[PDB]
Amino acid sequence: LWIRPDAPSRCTWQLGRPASESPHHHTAPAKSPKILPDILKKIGDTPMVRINKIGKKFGLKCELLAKCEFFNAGGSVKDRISLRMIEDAERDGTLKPGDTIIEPTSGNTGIGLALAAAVRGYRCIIVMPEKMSSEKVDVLRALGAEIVRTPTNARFDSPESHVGVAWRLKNEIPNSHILDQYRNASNPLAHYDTTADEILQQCDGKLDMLVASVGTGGTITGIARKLKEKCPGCRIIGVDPEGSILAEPEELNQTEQTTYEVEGIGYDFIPTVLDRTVVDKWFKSNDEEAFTFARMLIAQEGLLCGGSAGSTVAVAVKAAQELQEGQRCVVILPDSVRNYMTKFLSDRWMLQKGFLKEEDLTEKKPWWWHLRVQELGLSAPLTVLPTITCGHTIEILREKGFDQAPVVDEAGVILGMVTLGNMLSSLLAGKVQPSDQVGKVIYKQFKQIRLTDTLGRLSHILEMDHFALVVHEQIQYHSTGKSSQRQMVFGVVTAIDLLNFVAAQER
Amino acid sequence: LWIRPDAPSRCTWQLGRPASESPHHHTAPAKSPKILPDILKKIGDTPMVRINKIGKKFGLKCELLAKCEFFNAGGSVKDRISLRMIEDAERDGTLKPGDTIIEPTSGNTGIGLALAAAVRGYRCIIVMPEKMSSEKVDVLRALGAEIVRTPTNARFDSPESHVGVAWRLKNEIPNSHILDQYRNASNPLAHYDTTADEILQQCDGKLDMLVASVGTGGTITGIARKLKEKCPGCRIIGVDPEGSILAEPEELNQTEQTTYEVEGIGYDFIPTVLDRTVVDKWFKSNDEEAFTFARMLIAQEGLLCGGSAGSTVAVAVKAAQELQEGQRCVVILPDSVRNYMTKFLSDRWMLQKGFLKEEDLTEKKPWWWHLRVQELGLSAPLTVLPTITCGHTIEILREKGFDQAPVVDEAGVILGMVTLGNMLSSLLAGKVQPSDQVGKVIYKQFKQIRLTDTLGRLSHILEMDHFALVVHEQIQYHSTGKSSQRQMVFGVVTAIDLLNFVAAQER
Amino acid sequence: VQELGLSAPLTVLPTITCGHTIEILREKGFDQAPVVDEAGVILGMVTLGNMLSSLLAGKVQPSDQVGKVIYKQFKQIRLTDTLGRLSHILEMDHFALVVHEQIQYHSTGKSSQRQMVFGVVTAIDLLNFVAAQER
Ligand code: HEM
Ligand code: HEM
Repeated sequence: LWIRPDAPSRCTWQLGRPASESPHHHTAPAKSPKILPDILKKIGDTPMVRINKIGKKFGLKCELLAKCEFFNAGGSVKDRISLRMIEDAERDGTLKPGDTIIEPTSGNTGIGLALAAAVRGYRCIIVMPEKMSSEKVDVLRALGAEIVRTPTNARFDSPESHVGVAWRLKNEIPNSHILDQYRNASNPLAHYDTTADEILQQCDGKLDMLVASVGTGGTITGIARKLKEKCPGCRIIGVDPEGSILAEPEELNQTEQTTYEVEGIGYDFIPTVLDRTVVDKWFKSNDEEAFTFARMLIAQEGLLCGGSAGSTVAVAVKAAQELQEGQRCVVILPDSVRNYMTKFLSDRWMLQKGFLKEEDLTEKKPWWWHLRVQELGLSAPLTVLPTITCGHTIEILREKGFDQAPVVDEAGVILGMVTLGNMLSSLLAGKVQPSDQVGKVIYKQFKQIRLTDTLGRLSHILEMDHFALVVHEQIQYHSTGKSSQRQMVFGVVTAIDLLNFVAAQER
Repeated sequence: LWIRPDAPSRCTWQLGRPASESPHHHTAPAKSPKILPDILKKIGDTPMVRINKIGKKFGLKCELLAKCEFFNAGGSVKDRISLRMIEDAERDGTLKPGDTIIEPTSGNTGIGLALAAAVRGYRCIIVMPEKMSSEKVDVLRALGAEIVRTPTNARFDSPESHVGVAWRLKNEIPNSHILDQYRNASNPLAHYDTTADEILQQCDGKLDMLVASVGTGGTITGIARKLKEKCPGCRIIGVDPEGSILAEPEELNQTEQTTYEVEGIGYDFIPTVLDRTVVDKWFKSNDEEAFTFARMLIAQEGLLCGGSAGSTVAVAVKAAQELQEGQRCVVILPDSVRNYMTKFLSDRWMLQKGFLKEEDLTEKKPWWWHLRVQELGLSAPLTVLPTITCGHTIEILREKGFDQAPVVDEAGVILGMVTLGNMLSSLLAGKVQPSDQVGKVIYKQFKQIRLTDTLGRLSHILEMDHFALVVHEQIQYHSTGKSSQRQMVFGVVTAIDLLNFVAAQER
Repeated sequence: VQELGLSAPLTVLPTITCGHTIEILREKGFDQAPVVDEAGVILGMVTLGNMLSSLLAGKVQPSDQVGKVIYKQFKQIRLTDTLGRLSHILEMDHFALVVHEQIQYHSTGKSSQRQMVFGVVTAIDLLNFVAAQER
């Protein structure tokens, strides 16, 4: 009954066969009109950007180009196959309006299918593994699609693998269809018809090597078939995270870990679509290099690309050592950074997973990084109760030369801070009467810091708040059964003060 | 010393003067090369996408078009002005390579300038209000630009306002510059040269209205001036959140709530560049309608646009009531959803801020939404210790006629679950010998639910973790001084079971 | 019976003193909790009002173990059971305990069994639920 995604390929295609033999309905690239009826037409025509600093930093003689595929409507390279599959299913008459579309996907195809369904009125149900980032979950909830999850490490053929769950859902809900991104020939055909033509028509029909990451296999197979038909000189390479078994020869695969952090690439089975015969070499990519290269891309070229692009460029910097001056290398950057905001893009998560060690984070920072906050000339002699009137603060502050003072209640609980200039400006604008209490103008937000913490911690705090209050806390005991506690402000500090201290010490 | 951003516009332009009199250097649009030398060339030529459902939902007779400006390199409509400002500063010789740029901005221009500096090699410092989302902070930190925050409720001319802290930092650090997105003539000129010529050329100049939220004021000034010079018949409509003083006549600004949730529009001072003589009408727009319309856009059209897009469509659905069939309207959607992933896109945050009300949420849900999970046929007759061997489980589950069983240690702490078919697949794959323990193949993650919760809570849980275990707690006491607690897995519920129950009840 | 408002958040050992139950039930808002041994065997029920009445009568002392006041006998029911079966059970005994049964295997040769209590129900609760549904 159930048809597996691991079935051997049944296509009769082989290199050199004339295009007339195709039983598939090829579509020539469509000319996007001046105004396009639906957002779905903004798929394709993506730009190719030459990398400038990664090439030199790692001894690349050749010109290195990146096919930025993450500027599509849904922000992924999985927006071509979704649209193409929907188009083919509608043209073949299988899909009627109002039907239910179930798709087992690693998120990226899910967003594309949900977008297409929302535009065209279909109901969409998405099944994706557990490890997918929560940003995809949020975007799918917003797009109105219904989500179902499956365990991280369930084997592909198990009753509760994402493919299996999708199958049983399709066999349970009435009038539903699984487009089956793994087996549907429209998947590789989408790239073979649109992506390959654009790649060859931008670089103008010549290129030495192509580097690509392999998930469902359409990305690489669809491009490679057209390239070998039209430009055989290209060396097709594939990337695959350490843990998945796509790569050949089997020796490359020998490792035990099965769960890897990079999302969207690598599988525990060989997809039906993937045509490994048109792949001339393979490399295995770990996670540390993938995330480091993603961060390096973001920070040195402005390409807001995800981790899979990091793996792609990390493999490219190795494979492309073979090339020489005048040669051209291409990388496919699948998806946008949007889906990884809480992941590697965040330093906290990187340290938590250990992909970046503390020495790597600290060794490059300026000289003053390890100085304690104690080294600053912090001082705040006076504090004002929140009930004091505006004019009282104006006179009391300008009489003593100060222009800002912490606000603390009699109990010692800090409420915020007040700046003389702000009160003066408000009075000039009439937003507060001189008799009005400071509670109306006090800044109610700030961050609390301690003496022992380094200036690096202070700088990482000031990126979130303006006023950092150096404070202290004292526990006051009575009998070991009756106790009390109190705290107090030392002196305000801001980016201005820290920068002035750095300038003074360094000069 | 300090030049205020509210200084009156010294420009001599008035509607009708020939452009040849302009003292500014105009740059005509041109076709970028087939491969972009660097990412920044992928700015402009963004698509105009027709709006289908939102227009009819409120009975708008006219055809409604949108200018999706969130496909720029930085994902915003503030990558045009950043590039233009950098280009003009370089052309006039003010900025030398290696100089430091400091810019007070509402994030979006911050991201654009940080990207430009990262690509072209400048040290960049961004000053932004404290209230802006941490998504922009993360994207900036990844790009390497330093960040400084300011209190949200500080008056524009106070010492610690962003436009003030920027000035103080500029006076402090040597060889530093402020491009001043507020005063600089490049800001409006960018849109006047690129955006307007794109708009009036895409739709062939036959448009009747335009809507564009107002921040710095360039967005509307630069487009309205060119539209009136080319096609004065088109009305120009601004927008502004309640609590800002940009709208005229003054009576529209009469409201008392200062802070507002929408990010990046509306200011407590009139920007020098904001040419209010070319704004034919004004509206206000609170936060509730802004976010509601943003969510409606995402769900019903697929335009992954941010809050300001909602604040603009909420006004366009009012103003466009005056048009009739045949006429055309244009809206300007500033930024992408990428900046608000944890904000309005999150239902929890919307409910917390009160923009969503439980009635509007539940009234859309199906009938079974409010039923208790207690109504399901949940059950869990057996369980196993983690030490049991794989073969023992394989035989015992088939003996008892089940397929999955909770795994709980003797102390009652639940470890996870395990399923028959997954063990069979593991045995076939050799990952476990029959003598091996189930600790290898257990699904080590799940979410805990209680009998009282409604099926809506269960459906929200199932979007994150596959297995929802219906646990129960009994606290066992001995003398009111010694206490003990334990829990057990009454039943296991998954999306499949929920759908089965729904179908059975419905049929 | 799975559709009733059954519940039983906490329970006590029979060895707990009468005063301890007296204080705990009012402390946490309950009036009757199951009495269960350390191994999980259900002995019976105890009620706050009955403890108070017996203390007033002088038949027990606050230091006395609740084992004296427990309602040592009852009948047992399961979720699948219909309300009709619950009514038939209540015709013979006051307390009907909704309980659970589980088997915790170790090697498919070695096995152990344990049980716990869902909640309590009486004619009062049954009639209250009937009225609440009828209205
Ligand atoms: C150019 C001449 C081609 C011929 C003669 C050919 C032949 C066929 C035929 C007859 C089938 C149907 C098999 C079935 O229904 O069981 C098929 C399916 C398929 N074709 Fe082609 N094809 C051609 C081009 C292509 C191209 C260009 C691609 C991709 C770039 C492609 C990928 C596929 C895939 C993935 C399937 C589905 C295999 C499966 O479902 O197991 N084919 N092909
Ligand atoms: C006939 C065409 C124009 C003329 C004669 C003209 C004239 C001028 C002059 C003389 C200045 C310098 C003012 C000063 O230094 O104080 C100026 C600045 C400026 N112009 Fe124009 N301009 C023209 C077109 C435009 C256009 C097309 C735009 C925008 C789309 C524009 C917006 C501005 C702005 C924002 C400033 C800066 C004002 C300030 O910073 O205070 N002008 N213009």
